[PDB]
Amino acid sequence: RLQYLIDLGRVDPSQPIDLTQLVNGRGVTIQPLKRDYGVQLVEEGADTFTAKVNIEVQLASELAIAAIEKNGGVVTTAFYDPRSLDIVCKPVPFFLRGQPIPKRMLPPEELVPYYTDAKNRGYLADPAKFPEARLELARKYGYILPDITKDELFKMLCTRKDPRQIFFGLAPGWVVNMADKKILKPTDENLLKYYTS
Amino acid sequence: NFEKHPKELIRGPIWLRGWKGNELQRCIRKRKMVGSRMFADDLHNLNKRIRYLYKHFNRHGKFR
Amino acid sequence: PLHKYPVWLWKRLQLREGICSRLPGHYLRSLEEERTPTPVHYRPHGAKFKINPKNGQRERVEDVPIPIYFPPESQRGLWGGEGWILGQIYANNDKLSKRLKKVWKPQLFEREFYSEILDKKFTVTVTMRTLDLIDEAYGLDFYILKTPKEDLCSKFGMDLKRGMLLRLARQDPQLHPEDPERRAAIYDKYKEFAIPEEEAEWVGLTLEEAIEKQRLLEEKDPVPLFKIYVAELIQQLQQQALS
Amino acid sequence: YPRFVESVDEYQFVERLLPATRIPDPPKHEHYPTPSGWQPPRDPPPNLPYFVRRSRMHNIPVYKDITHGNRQMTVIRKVEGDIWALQKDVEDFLSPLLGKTPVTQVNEVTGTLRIKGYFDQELKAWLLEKGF
Amino acid sequence: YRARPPPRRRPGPRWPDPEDLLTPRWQLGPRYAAKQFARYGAASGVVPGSLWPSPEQLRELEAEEREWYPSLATMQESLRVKQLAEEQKRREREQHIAE
Amino acid sequence: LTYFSARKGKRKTVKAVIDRFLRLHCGLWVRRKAGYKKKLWKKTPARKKRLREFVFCNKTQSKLLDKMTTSFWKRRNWYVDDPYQKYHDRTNLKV
Amino acid sequence: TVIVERWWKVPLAGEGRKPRLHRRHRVYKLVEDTKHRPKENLELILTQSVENVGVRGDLVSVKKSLGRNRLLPQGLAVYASPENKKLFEEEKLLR
RNA sequence: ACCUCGGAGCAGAACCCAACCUCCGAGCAGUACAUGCUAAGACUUCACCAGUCAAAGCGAACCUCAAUUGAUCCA
RNA sequence: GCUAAACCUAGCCCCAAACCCACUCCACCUUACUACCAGACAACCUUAGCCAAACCAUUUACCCAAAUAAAGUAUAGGCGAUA
Ligand SMILES: [Mg+2]
Ligand SMILES: [Mg+2]
Ligand SMILES: [Mg+2]
Ligand SMILES: [Mg+2]
Repeated sequence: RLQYLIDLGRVDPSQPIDLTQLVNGRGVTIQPLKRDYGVQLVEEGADTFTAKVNIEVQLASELAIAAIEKNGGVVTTAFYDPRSLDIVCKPVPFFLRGQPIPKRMLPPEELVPYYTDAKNRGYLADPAKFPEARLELARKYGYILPDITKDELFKMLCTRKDPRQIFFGLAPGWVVNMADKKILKPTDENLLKYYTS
Repeated sequence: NFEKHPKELIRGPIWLRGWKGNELQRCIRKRKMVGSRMFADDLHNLNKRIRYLYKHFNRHGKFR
Repeated sequence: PLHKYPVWLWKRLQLREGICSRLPGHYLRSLEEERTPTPVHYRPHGAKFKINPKNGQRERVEDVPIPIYFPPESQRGLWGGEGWILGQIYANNDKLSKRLKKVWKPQLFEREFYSEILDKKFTVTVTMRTLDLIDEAYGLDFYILKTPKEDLCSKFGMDLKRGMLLRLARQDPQLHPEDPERRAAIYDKYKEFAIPEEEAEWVGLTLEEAIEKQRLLEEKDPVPLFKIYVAELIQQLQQQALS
Repeated sequence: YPRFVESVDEYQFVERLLPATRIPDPPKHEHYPTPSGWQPPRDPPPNLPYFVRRSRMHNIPVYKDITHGNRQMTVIRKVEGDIWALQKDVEDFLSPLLGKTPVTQVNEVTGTLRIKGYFDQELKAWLLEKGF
Repeated sequence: YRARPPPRRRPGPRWPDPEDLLTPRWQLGPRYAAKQFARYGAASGVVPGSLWPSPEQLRELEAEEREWYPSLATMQESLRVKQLAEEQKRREREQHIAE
Repeated sequence: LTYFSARKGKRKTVKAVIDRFLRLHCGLWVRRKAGYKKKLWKKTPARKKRLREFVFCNKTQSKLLDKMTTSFWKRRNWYVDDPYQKYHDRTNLKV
Repeated sequence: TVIVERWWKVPLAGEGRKPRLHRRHRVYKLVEDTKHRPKENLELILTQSVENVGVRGDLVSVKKSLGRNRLLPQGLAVYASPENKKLFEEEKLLR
């Protein structure tokens, strides 16, 4: 399906792929009120896959990870709250409310080992160990490991969001307005230190 | 450009605006929405109606 | 047909339109406060959110006050923040048993209470909770002036409130004959509870006697048309003499 | 009250977040068939008594249906022109597979075919190699 | 006949009469102000600074989040203690069965 | 069963069937056989394992349970580490 | 002042709305009568010296019965309030 | 007087078959402790509930009687 | 051919919007609609039950403050009906 998407051209691989971009391409509908904490990558379709994308996800299977790394893409897991996920998949109504962008929470009492593990491409895991996991995946699935440091778009491919941030451009505490389009910061030290915390 | 939905066009009761329902649904919606503004006898017979209709729709008929 | 307004609005609509409409804003605010009472007959949950022992997740909890019944003798004599409890219970605390009508009546006591501000000792039916809370308040008058109207729930208590506030706002020598030093010491002790004279007058009154006082104040013989005509004619004649 | 300083430069990300409302015509891939079995329609179209249009998503209007839990059918939705030439063609194409002529049903009002049995893959491959 | 003019929404915000009982309270509430601001831009006349929470709500939210939502260090050390206790249980039971 | 409620005017599920059974999106239902935790001492190993093993429900009581519970329990769900993802779908079924 | 708790659970309601009630919630259960609870003596400061208790400026914990009965009405002792214990300690330092 | 289960005749020959019809019984017992785990395919007390037989494999050696009994919740 | 027959108005129902009432000539709480004399007399209390549960005994929706949705989910319950 992801290959189908990028072939239809509704999702652009030129930019980092995110869950909001998936939802805006209608690749997957979501039901946050039905407590779906995100999206999973499926083994199906590992063959005939040449995406090269910088896909962001919540759950990933090792086979999908290996296929996308062979093609040269990037995998990143990122846990979201229920309300954080609903504001992600439908950001516009929140902006129609006008409240400041809330900061994400950390994973709950059970998902921290996963999102800190490097084999699962945890956004908490160290970058120093990602080369190791890539190496083991290549050594297992029998495919050369193409280093991505050379290509011009390594910047885009390694663009990532820090914890407690929703979007790559915006951060918590920020406020957005469409009518008379503008963006606002509090510039109050207490709110700043909080939203940074 | 989808500035208005045709359901706010119809002029009528406040609990009947872009909504359809049978006797039970209509009476419960009435008493829930505009029930405090109801007269005494009207609210009384409305509650009696919904009570009768509760037990009718739930106990009586075929298909059970 | 239907009403313009719901039924539960009619009381405050009367409050806004009528003789009571002329009342001062602070009394109307005291009426329209809707302040929560202090719970005596149930231990409230310490927090708004709680983790139940069944499943390991959050659950919101909200305390629920008990519908206490307050007879007239409770208003006549200060009981406290308690009263007769009406309800039902199961026999031998078993759900699988018959429900029965239970009533709980607190243990009252006829006791003396003196206040140096009023300079008189009263005899009142009170409770152990009343005694304990006045003790932790460190003084009777302190308790009366510190207590939330709803926690006091006594017409006698609110009348005492009214009298004490009136006296503190008035600074009268009526209390202490030939004891100005004691008068000043006591007023200095109780200075912070002081409020304006009109406020102390209006406080401690239900709407009926409030509108009655307002009626007694507004009541007067109407000025004679003869008199006002004489006045306006004198004005006109002054104007004509000027011109 | 907060000082509340203003900015506008970071709105590019906002209108990136904003979604679209029309299906973007896909890019021109240097090599076909595109992966995932996608193949755009041939141009110019074939001069025929009929023609078959694509859907909103630039796919073929072949679909399936299951009715009563056992009736097991395909459908062609939006054929333009002479449906009868097309039903004759599909009959001649599918008769050897079953040994029997299909039992198709034509609604020339909406221009739909409704056929017994699942044959969607073969139908779409046939329509592609004709270039509809 | 001339057709009646097409129905159009009330242009500009809709600020109800606050001293009017039948008007609901959620308009008078601040959230309706935020909605009107984000909808009709700055023309609402609403102060932008009021959107953010006052220091009262700031302290309340800080306290509740500190109490319920722990930190990464606390989380990781808790997991470490749990796994250590599990290792201890496994080791003691298996050596008991072994002896 | 409770075809219209007084507060919303909707159907209502009995939590009994929910606690007893499980529906798969195929339309099937499963159940734990009765008496698998009772009088095991007299029951022979074959009998007690037959009682432990799960089993399906025929079409009449399947449709009955369907009418009893609502659609929220018939919807597709994607659980994690739920071994029944292999069974929520059907494979190679004719007639 | 007896304390009770509802045998049945109350359905949660919003902060801006009151909760829905029912006789199933009117039914109650006793938990504690707060009269059988043990008594804790209260602290008081004696002005006049009495037998076995204390002297002027002396603070001590005594019984509620005694205090409410004889000490306070007679005007002998007073409560240990931050306004008067101040001057008690001041005169103690003076002595 | 009976209310459940089993065997025999009525029901003679694949199956089923009733009566306040005719007869006899049961509400256990005995021996092991692999009376362990899993599994193809089938029977079925005329529904469901229940009740039955069992190839194979792992792991091991080198059950008899005829009924001999009881659902859910709950503890 | 009689008894009879026919009619179309009075008016009414549901909504919407809108808040609403009072001779101020005499009389009217004693036996009401009665011109006129010493009494000390004042309210503040759970609704229950039928019925359903195929009997019944715990229980059984009946508003009280934004329409929809979350959701008939979490929950409760002779863990049953049902809420
Ligand atoms: Mg169909
Ligand atoms: Mg059978
Ligand atoms: Mg064998
Ligand atoms: Mg009863």
